[PDB]
Amino acid sequence: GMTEYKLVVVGACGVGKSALTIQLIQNHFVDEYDPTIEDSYRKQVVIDGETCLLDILDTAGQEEYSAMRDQYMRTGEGFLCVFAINNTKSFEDIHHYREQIKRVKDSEDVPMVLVGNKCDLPSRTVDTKQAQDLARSYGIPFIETSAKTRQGVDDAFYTLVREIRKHKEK
Ligand SMILES: CC(=O)NCCOP(=O)(O)OP(=O)(O)OC[C@H]1O[C@@H](n2cnc3c(=O)[nH]c(N)nc32)[C@H](O)[C@@H]1O
Ligand SMILES: [Mg+2]
Repeated sequence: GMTEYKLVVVGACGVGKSALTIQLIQNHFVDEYDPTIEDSYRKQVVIDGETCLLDILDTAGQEEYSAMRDQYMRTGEGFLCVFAINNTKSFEDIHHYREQIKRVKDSEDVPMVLVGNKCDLPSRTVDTKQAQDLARSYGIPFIETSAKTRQGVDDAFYTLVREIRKHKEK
């Protein structure tokens, strides 16, 4: 089978986790996606000449059982840590997702990319420099995206795969 990358999109409710994923897979922007739905999507793509499969979990926070959260974190190879540039709280929540994933996987080296979504909106509470400082402290890539205009969407997901590849080669 071709190589599969198991990706997990995390972040506060409403940041655009679903919108980003759907834009990547289905190439359209969704105005309204039920905030309570958590499904996974698969798509064959070509990244740097490699034909591969992206298996993407679009999370929705709480689970029936917390064991289910622990399961997807352990199974996940890479994580998109998404906040919205007009939601300071979502940016502050990133600390908690970072910590929780490393905790579950019991690892200090977990492939992650920081994603500042909704960058199409003029309304902004989180400056690019603030997110850059955070990503610097984590030693991960930071990318601003818009699920609406598709700006940066492929870059976020593909960078995360490249991060996973760097991790694996060790
Ligand atoms: C609790 C939990 O975590 N459950 C998942 C539900 O939350 P999530 O999936 O993170 O959020 P969900 O993709 O639905 O999106 C929220 C709103 O923002 C709009 N939106 C998304 N991306 C963009 C965007 O890039 N720009 C703009 N302008 N608006 C956007 C979008 O339509 C929608 O109304
Ligand atoms: Mg959603």
